[PDB]
Amino acid sequence: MQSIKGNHLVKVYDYQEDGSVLLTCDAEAKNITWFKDGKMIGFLTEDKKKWNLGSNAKDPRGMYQCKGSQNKSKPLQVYYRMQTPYKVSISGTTVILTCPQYPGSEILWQHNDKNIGGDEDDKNIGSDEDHLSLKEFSELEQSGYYVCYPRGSKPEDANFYLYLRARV
Amino acid sequence: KKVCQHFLSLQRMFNNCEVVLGNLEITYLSFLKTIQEVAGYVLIALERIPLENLQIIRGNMYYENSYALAVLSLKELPMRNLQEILHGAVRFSNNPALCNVESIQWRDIVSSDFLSNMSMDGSCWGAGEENCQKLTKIQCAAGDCLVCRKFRDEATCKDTCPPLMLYNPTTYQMDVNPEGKYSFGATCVKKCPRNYVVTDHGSCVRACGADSYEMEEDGVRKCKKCEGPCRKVCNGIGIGEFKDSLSINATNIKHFKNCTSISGDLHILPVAFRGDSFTHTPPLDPQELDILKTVKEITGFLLIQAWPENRTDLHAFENLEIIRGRTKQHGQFSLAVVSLNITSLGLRSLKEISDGDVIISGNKNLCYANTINWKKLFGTSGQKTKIISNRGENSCKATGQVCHALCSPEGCWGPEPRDCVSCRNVSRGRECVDKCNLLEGEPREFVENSECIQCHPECLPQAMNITCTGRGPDNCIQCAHYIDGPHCVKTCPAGVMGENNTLVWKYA
Amino acid sequence: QVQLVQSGGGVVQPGRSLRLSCKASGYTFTRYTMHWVRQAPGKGLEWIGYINPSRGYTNYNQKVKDRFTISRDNSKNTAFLQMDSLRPEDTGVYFCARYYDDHYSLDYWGQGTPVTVSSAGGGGSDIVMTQSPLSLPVTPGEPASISCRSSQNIVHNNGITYLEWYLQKPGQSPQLLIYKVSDRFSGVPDRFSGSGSGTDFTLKISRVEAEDVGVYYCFQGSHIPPTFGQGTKVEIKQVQLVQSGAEVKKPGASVKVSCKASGYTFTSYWMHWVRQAPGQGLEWMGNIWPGSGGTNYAEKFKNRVTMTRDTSISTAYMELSRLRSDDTAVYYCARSGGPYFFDYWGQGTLVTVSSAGGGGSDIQMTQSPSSLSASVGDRVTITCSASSSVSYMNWYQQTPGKAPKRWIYDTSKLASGVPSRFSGSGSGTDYTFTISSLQPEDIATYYCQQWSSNPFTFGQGTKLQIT
Repeated sequence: MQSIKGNHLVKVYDYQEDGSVLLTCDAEAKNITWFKDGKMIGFLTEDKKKWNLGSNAKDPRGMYQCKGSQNKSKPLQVYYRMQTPYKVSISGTTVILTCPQYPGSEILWQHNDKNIGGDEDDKNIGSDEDHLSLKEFSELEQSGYYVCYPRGSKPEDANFYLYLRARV
Repeated sequence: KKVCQHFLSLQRMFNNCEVVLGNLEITYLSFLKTIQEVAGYVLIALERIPLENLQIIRGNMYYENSYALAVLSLKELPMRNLQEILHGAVRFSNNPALCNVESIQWRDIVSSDFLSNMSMDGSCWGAGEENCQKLTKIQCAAGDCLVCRKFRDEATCKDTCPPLMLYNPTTYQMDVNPEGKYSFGATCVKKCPRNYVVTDHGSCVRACGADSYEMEEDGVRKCKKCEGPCRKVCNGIGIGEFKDSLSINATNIKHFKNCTSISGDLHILPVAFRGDSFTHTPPLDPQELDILKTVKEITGFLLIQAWPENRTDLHAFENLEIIRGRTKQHGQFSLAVVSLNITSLGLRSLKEISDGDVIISGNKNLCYANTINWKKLFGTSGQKTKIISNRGENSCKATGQVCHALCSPEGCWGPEPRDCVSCRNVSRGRECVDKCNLLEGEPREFVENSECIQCHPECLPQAMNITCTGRGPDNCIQCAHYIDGPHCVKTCPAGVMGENNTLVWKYA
Repeated sequence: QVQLVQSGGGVVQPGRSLRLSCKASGYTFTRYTMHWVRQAPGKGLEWIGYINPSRGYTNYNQKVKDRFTISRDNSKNTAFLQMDSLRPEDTGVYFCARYYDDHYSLDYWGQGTPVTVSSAGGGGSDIVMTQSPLSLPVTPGEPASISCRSSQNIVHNNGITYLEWYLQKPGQSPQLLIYKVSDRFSGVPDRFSGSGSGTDFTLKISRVEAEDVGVYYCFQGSHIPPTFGQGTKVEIKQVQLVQSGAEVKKPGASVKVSCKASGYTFTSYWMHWVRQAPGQGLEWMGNIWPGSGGTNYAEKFKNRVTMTRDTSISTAYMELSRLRSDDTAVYYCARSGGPYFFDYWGQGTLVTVSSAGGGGSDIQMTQSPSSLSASVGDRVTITCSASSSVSYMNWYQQTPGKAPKRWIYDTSKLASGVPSRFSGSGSGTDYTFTISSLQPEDIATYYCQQWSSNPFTFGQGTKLQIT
């Protein structure tokens, strides 16, 4: 989540005074080239380096990845609601996440670099196979980066993290 | 005075035995010393065994035959006291290591049993010349006798203790003895002590479970004769060792021999008579089904789903007396004689089917059954019979397989007059005759609560009026044999016991 | 000190079942995944499976997921691995290891429990009724003689020698031929006959025609588990129990093969239920006394088969759960007779089961060299090659007779206590383990391990020796 190791250079700037979604590129600044769902969406020649996705009211969504002088970074699944990607569903106040890669090994989840869905002492956080259930979703509390990975493997070794922001 | 009947067990369980009422089976260290009086045998099988006080051997048992003082293969065995072995012969044989014993005779130690007095390997008796034979003959036998011939209450020697019961000519009745004394071993005890139960002969035994039963008619347990078979709980099919048994199988029928109150549920099924293979059972021989005939409660569920066809009744269970259904097969069926070929339901004694409902179904040739009003039998109100598909009632009635009209309206569980629920006129036991022999008859009965009770055979019949009013020779109206005071009797008392065991002359 | 105690190992007959226990101490047992690893003699470490004690989540290697059962007791901080249908290939040392999710490594390994699969108790529990000739071809009109010898004397305490020689003509129900040692089945011609005592018995088929052609498979009877014989297939040199239909499933699925009963009072003859593994002999699976629903299930299938009764509809099911690759069989559902076990038999519902397999093939690790001898002080380099890119590599040191100990985690991080002379390096599918200065204490077997994907894959192990 907070870390960029594993080629997860694309991050969301959560220092916005206005409800605009800004994406950041953690590469050696020479020129930042942005892509959206594989297609290039911008090329920052010095000066600015953050990419504005617009107002968060517009539900910005897509797989965003950047590129400096090295090869393209891993994508950052942005999903605002105010390669197979993570599946997002909202039902009432319940938010359910679906693992894109569910080979049937034990799937674990982490929310802002914090394990979740493991303890059964949480009625509002249920994990069922490749699906994570988040009941009574708190927009300010349950939003952020989410990541799933299989036992024995590293969360940073995931193909991508999911940035979830939902008003329910 | 302690009592007894492996070396460690015997040396611990005879050590304090001041008297052994049984026998002295000392076989194969100095553990016994005060074995005072022995009413039985002494199986001396070994070199220094004192046995110093061992005074009397009664030979109430024998090793082989009158084998009272059996010896084999003990110079320091100074049986100096053993001065008169009573009711036995001395098999003082194989005395290879025995010293000073050949010098002493072995015959003054016995009386009138020298015929079986065999012995092979004035005069001192035992080891050390400090001991002697101390002849006293050439009622004491141990020398107010020290050891009695038969019974020595405290110090007197008696052949027989005061009886538990002493006749009362004052009551004109053979009464109890207020001085009643049960003969504990050879000592009379007012109370049969030692947690021993009074026995038939009066000699309390700590076990009379043979051909008898134990009862407590007073504060002391008494050993009473076994009425028919006496109670002997056996685990049935389902609870106990046969907990997995699936029928009164062959390998499991016998252990139910004499098994009175089958505590489980007898469940004779088709596999049993067919004889099972994946359970390893031999075929139940039809005769062996007789073994259960002593059953008098099946405090479970008796589902009798096939019985030998060559037999025309379920006679082998002709003694069930309560089928209290604490477990119920299929929860409702308590006596379930089903899909057999019994002619009569035949179960002559089922007098309390306690819990479950009773299904007598499929008995395609069981015809007398439907007449029985199964309301008096069943034991709680949630019972409901289901006597279905027996032989057609019209068919039975036309064919005359009807209850013997010598039987009341209640029905009758089989064609013979014995198997009839309630009687038209009175009943003479299991049967119910036309009329109890009120005047005409050999037994010459006396009717009782609609039952014939045979007169006391000790009373002659009389031909003008009824024989005898009530049971017991007191109540008989004719007494050809002698009659004792106001009661009849077999014979007048002469050898009776009185105030001091006086032979009551009574009358001529 | 974190302590893992393996218990329950030993020698059991092939096919028998074994349950192991691993007591975990020194830590919160619910906080770390407990995985099972077996080291077969001469073989490297094979990851068996794991169980998440907090979640109960279990995964098993495809080789034993249908024969191994991983269990745990949180109140006892102990894990159980139920090993059923024990096979000789499973003989070895079984070790329990803690998963420290933080290091993506098995950090603590228990001392391990040895398991040896062999005929220790074989022939005692069973009664190996081997049949003398095998596939003996017989020309018609000849006195062919097929004998069988019993690993014990089959003479039950009842004294009835309940042998039987049930003859199965091609594509047909097993049909009983000699009721006990020397009777004959009603309708079984007198052409066949038999004799025997003690441990050797045999049947002389004085005149043989086309009809007797088939295999004569000698049952046992006194032996508590009925035990049918290997099968000497002789070749050339009413009450009907209706079965259910042919079904094919996939591994671990469930089959309910039914047997309808007609012609005999269903609750009056135990519907004992044989099975016939193709290319093997018949073996009782478990009875059911249709009267009372009692089962007496057999040992080799004691925890996979459930055979229930439905007296009303005159049908008897036999729910075999969690089918394994070799359960493919024809489950003839016969009726356990009076004087002969397995009297009249059913059609039989063949149930061939063979799934794709799933995780049979996983990341493969190659360690080179397999054996290396070096002088004290020499620099030793060991290479580990993975068939697919792995995020982190783990190195484990195994001294002879001692448990594997994690030496490097995360492909470069040395475990607590590891001398700095040891070093791990690599990424993707190539990793290197380097000891800068060999010491006499370093003699052991070294293995590289991948955990990125289940099942965890270990290299063949490098044996390091001092010249």
